[PDB]
Amino acid sequence: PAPGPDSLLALAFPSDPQVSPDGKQVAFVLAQIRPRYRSGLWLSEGGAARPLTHAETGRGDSAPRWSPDGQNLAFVRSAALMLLPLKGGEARRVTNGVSGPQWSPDGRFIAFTTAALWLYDVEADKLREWYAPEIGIGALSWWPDSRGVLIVQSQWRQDVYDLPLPTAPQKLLDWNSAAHGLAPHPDGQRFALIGRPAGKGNTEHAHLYLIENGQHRRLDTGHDHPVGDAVGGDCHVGAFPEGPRWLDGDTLLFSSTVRGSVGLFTAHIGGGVKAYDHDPQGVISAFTANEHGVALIRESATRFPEVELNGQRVTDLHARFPFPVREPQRVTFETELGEGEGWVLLPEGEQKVPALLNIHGGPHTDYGHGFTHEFQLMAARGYGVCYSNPRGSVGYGQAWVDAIYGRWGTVDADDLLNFFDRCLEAVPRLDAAKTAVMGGSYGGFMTNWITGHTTRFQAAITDRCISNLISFGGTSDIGLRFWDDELGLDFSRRADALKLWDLSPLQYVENVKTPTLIVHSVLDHRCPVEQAEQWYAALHKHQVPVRFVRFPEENHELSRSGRPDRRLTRLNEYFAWLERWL
Amino acid sequence: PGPDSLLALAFPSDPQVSPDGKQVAFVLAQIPRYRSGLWLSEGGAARPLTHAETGRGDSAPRWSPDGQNLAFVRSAVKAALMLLPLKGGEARRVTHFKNGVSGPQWSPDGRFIAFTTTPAALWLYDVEADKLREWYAPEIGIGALSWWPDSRGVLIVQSEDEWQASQWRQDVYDLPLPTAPQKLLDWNSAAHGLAPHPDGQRFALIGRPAGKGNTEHAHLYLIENGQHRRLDTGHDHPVGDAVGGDCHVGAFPEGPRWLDGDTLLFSSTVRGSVGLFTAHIGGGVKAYDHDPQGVISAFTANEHGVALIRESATRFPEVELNGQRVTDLHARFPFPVREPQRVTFETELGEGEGWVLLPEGEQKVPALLNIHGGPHTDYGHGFTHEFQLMAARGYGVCYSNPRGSVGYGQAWVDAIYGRWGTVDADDLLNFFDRCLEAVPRLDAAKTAVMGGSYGGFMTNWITGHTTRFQAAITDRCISNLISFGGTSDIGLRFWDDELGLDFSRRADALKLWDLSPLQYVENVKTPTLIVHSVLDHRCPVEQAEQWYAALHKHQVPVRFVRFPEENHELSRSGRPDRRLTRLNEYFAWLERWL
Amino acid sequence: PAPGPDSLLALAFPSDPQVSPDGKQVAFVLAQIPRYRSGLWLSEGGAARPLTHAETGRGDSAPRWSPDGQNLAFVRSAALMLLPLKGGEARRVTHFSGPQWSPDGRFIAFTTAALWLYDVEADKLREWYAPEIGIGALSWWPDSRGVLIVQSQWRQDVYDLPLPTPQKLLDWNSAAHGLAPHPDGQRFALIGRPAGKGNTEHAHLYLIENGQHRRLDTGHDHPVGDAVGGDCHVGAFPEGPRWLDGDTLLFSSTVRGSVGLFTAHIGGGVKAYDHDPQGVISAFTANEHGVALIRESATRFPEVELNGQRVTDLHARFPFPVREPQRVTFETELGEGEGWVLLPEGEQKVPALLNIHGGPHTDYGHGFTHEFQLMAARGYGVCYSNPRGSVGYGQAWVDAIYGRWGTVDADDLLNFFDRCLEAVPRLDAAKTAVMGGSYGGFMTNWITGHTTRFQAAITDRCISNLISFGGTSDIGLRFWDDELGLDFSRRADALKLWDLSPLQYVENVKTPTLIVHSVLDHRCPVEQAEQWYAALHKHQVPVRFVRFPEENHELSRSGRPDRRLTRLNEYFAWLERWL
Repeated sequence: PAPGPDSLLALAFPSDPQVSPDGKQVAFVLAQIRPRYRSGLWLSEGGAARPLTHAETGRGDSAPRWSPDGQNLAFVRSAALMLLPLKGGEARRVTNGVSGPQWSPDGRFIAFTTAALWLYDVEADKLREWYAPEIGIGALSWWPDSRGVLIVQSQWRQDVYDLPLPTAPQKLLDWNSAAHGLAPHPDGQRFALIGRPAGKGNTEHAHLYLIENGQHRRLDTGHDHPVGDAVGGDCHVGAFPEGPRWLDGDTLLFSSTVRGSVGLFTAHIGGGVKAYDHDPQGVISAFTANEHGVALIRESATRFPEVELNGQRVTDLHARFPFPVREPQRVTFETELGEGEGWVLLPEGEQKVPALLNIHGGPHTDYGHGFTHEFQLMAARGYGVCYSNPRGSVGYGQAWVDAIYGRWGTVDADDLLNFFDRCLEAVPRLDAAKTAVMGGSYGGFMTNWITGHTTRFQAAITDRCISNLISFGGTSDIGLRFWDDELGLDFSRRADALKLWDLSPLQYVENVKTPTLIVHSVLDHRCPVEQAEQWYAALHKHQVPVRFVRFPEENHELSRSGRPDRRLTRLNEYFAWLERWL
Repeated sequence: PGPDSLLALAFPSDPQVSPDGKQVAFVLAQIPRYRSGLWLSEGGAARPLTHAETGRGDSAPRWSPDGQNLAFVRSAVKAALMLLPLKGGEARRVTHFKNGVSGPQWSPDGRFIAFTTTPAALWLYDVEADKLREWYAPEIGIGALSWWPDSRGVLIVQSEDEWQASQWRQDVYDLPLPTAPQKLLDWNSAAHGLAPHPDGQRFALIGRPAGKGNTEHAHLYLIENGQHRRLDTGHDHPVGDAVGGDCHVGAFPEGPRWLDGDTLLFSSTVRGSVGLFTAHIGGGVKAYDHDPQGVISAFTANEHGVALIRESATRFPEVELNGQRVTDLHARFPFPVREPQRVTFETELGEGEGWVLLPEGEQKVPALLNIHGGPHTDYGHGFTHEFQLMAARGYGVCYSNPRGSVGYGQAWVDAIYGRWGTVDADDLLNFFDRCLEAVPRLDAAKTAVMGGSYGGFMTNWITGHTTRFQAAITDRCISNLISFGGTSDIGLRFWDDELGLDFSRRADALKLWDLSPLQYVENVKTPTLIVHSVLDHRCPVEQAEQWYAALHKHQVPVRFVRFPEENHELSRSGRPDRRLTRLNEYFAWLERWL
Repeated sequence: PAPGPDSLLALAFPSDPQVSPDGKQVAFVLAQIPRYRSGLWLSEGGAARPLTHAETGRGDSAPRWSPDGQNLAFVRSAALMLLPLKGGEARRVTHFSGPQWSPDGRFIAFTTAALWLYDVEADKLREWYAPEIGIGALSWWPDSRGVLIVQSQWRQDVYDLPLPTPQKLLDWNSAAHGLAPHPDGQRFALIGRPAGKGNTEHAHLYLIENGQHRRLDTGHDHPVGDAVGGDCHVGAFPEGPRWLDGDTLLFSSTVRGSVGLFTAHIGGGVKAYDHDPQGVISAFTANEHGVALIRESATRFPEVELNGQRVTDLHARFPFPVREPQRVTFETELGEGEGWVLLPEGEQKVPALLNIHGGPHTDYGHGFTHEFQLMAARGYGVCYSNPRGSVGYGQAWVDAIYGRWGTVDADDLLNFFDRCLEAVPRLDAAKTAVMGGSYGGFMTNWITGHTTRFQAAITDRCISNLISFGGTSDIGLRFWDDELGLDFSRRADALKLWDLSPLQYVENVKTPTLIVHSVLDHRCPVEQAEQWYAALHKHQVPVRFVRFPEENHELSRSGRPDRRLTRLNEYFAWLERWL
């Protein structure tokens, strides 16, 4: 009997790999099993990790944070701040919930939000509200001197503030743009951030900037790739820290997405970027570091996420994967910007198998070397999965991103069908008569676009789709800016709205003949369900075979509450639709 | 210093020595509602190990043989088996039963944890495999249980069927580990405290042989090939703690333990004290730790160490490890304690004894005769918060061990057989007279009499046979011996054992009526406070309703306090309300009448 | 085919027959369906029709006509309601029992216990009097100036209570109820007994004037009120005497297992008004214009009547045929006693069940007993009698058992039973059982401890220890003083109570015994049954103890028939096991 969606319930999900201050231990979060996922803390001192807490109710424990002396672990329990002594005894609750705890480096305080910023005085065992922002607090880091914190706060434009310990926050940087990942320099005065300067739109690669007396200088020079993990994968449940960490006064360690992989690199104040730990066939999804050690989570297209400490794997999570994983093969396609790439994941055997073109979202993300249970399960059920990084994808340089600016549905659509044609030529086991196209978000937009511009696919599955760019501008919680950044078009202006209507898949819906599964959350704030309702009503009026699944659970329910119901049901509906149409 | 003083106290229990003999884990109940958590000492001041914020809390700490883990029972979750690694990390819940578990015991090899759960079945936790498995479903139920030292299985005490159970008679069985219990001893009598010998074949038990009535001192028996021979010979005192005191909250283990192949350590009640002694396979009983003015209420031991709880008439219970006190609980006692004075009385069996606890100062003070229950227990050297609080409020507390008490030999027990209300009442009033003579400060015109259970029977009896007391307080009383036989959960046997009388036989019923305080209630003139739980299964409230109704009809001043909480509410739920309210009513009644 | 206890659920139970002031209508209560709910029903002379409907709670009770005949006050669960009879739905006048209209229609008095007053014209409530001890009977003076109230060793007096802007009217110092103010506005009648009489004395009728009392039901050596057994009475059964004119007071009285209406005259003796010696009138109301009542027989289910015409169809609901009992006599030094045998169909031998009524000062006879009819429908011969101690055969018949329960009363029951076996050859002398409730349970315990002759016994709400009863019963303080002249709190008396205790003789019991008792019984505490059970179990007599969590009269209290159905099931299962 073939593996089904239930295979997911055998998996346990690691997150938040926190290296100890002395660099010799790693503490992390493991979520495991309507069945329901709960999270507990795990600890390794170099060997096989062991559970440290146990939760039988609620969402469980998260956010492990080492005290500077390495004798305690602060964590959040469901939400309350907990302190667990590592050498014996059970945790104590020291506090509508809490989040984002961070010890001061001197061990005297724990900062968290509850949202206002609050302060737990460790030696005095007292709480005090530190700062009640008017708009909200983004990134936060302690100065190495424990004098206070740096905070980010405000069209996605923010600045950086200095907030000393209480006895009012002063502005430290006129940034007026996107900023996160504050990494205070050891000297207590300079600091690094991740983002982009004021003049750049949000399709610009995020980069590393050194800040000094209000000036900025790019730190990850000569590296035409973004900071952070923007590679797809469906086995990340929980927090995935990627904050840059100064290894010495000259060396800032950070992660970066390059051609479907994510590696660690170092930027130097005195020069260029060096590889630190970058396998072009792997993804490092989270890391922590200090002067003594590094802990991270690693995965590949064939390897489930595992926790590592200083190069040694401390988890056994791939052994829980309930069926054999298969190795994809690479297939390239040509464009005026150079060679594009994608992959085909095949079932066992030698018979013809249906070909499923999967389109990643973003659009400025990458497919590639993340671990995708959904893809492995499709192959285990007899489908060939074809997935690629068209122009618009993020790991192939700024020009590859910029090629789709203002004209979604042109070169991106070409690249996807060019790739798919190359798959059929390169992989004779792919059945050219049993093809489907599918994707989520931008991938759903693209599924809607492609089926309205060709009838070649025998089935379509559109998830979290976009069909009407005009209505999206007014209903999405990012509608006010998303098209200005991605397309240079303002839906509230007449000439621009008409251009958005010409980029709308709904305009061409009269051409759709492909049986289509529509999957959407009723309460989606990013892609409102009105996008799916318009596509469904149009197909239904044309009597195109269509099925509309309306989830009452918002996206990412597994991370939000630990309930896998939405993901199991979604997979059931995907395969039921493919079994019905092939 | 009022009844509220109780809320300052924390109550220790279950002193469990580690296998290497160098640590003790125990239970501490503290504050409004008492919850219990586990505490640990390696020789110095004990430190908390768990913290209970909801429910009744944590209890039953059990060391894993390697000393690295503690199994325990948690209520927050009815009573779940928990496993706590001592070197770091939080406890793990190992059972998920609706009704919880009890009586966890590690096998000596550390491979299993045996426990019971709902009659409750015996279950097995496989430690290396992390699996649960039902071991044995008894027909009636399982009493004592111990592992063979080689961990091949357990010894269990149980009745064979409902016939034997209706006699309160049990045998001992061998129950090997599952891959069918065989009988090891045709006991057909009382047995508990199984102490398997290190040789893996013999074992000791506490109890009495079939031919002996239930008033015979519990003794120690060595079992070999179905044969029995008494082990604590030449020791005319019972095994176990039978001394009064009101600061025991939780489990108090007293299971005998082999210190070597010849030596079995046990506790025994002797003239109001409880001491440790050793029984020898090849010799007599020796004292091991016996202060004649102290009470050891619980202990554990192995070849490497001993842990216990110790107290006196002037010292609140403390936990010790190898002779060193590891708790500071007496320091929480909120007012100064005073020293009792001994006062004796004559009987044809020899001299009996009691004590007078006096308040500060030299003025005249009312005298309260307090009668212990049982009747086969002892007053003496346990710590009684109520007595110290009565003296702190200005009362002279007079309390004694009349014939019928348990610590003065079998003959002293037997003196009251079949004739409650004769020599026992004589001894109590003779003692009380000697108190008034020995201590001129006691006010002969402001006297009260009070007691619980048998003490309530005796309070009812005494007030119906003399008017001398100015006030009386009868708690959990007995007034009608006939109705008690049909209503009490032990009514079918208690009078048979204590008096040789069966209420269902006519000639015996009339004798039970002549031993009933209610028959003489027309003579009662003393203002009487009646205290009773509405749901008492042992002394049903009908016993108190009859006394109340009779007194009320004679228009004797009477007040009847009906608690909806059963007795021992502090132990059952941690709620001290019943104890505080009881003490409040006692003092209010004495303040009104003196 | 054989009917079981479930047959009970086919029945609807009438109560509280209230005649209209104009004498031409009756309003009454009907309890029907698993759970009984009650609603008000109305007849203007013909077949009664429903007037209220409630699908929650216990329903509606206490219908009271307004003096002008246009409204009906009633109690709904519990709150006072007013229903206009010629149209419109009821109104709730209280938002918080025993409502009584002033004769002039201006007020409604009720208790809530404190006495309260609803002003009809002002539509306001007001507390009238909050007694420290309690209020018993109550009636309005005919002038509506106020009410007479009874209130306090079970001794009471009568008070005068005028309308607010209480005085003592009679130093009675004894039992009084059924206040019936005379039309002249000064005299009043009561039911009870004078101070010098114990509670075993027949209740009688007394005319009160200026503190003096004179017996009104002279020459009638029988008690006022219905004291006949029957198990189809659910709800209130009014029996208050009513003046038909200034000389004539109408009342009911129990006579030899029947209950009839009679009239007492201020200037003469007692005359029959409506007395069939084979029927029972269980409740009535009357005025100068009409009479309404509920009537029954040993073969007729209770029905409501208005001025001699039956207005209900309730006997038609009885789901199996009823049978006619035959009378059997026995002789005593006080004269002839009587009882009855109810036989099943056919000609075959059948088991004989001796049933002992409670009280003990009540009567078996001509009430309707579903339990007895169902026992016969299931093949048992039911033998039931009125031994000395029973109430309908004169004061001497009552007084014969005083101070000595278990002597002549027990004699009469076994003498009666022996005469049944002689007179009724179909009764099987080898398959006999004895059973009863309350005093009848006392007597089942006593008899089985004094003879082995019965093959089965069923003791319900029993008494086994007269001493403990004295201290545990809510009437224990007085019951043995009244019934036996014995005080359990006195040493010499307690020994005599132990000699009257069935438990003293329990060693002789060999009869398999079913024990039925409520755990929360305040009248006969369950400790009485626990002692019998524990004693029989120790003697290894086959015994079964059914402990209900529902108190007695759960059907009346909540409308739930579960306790009666389960009880009947246990009775027949035990009889099936032993015969």
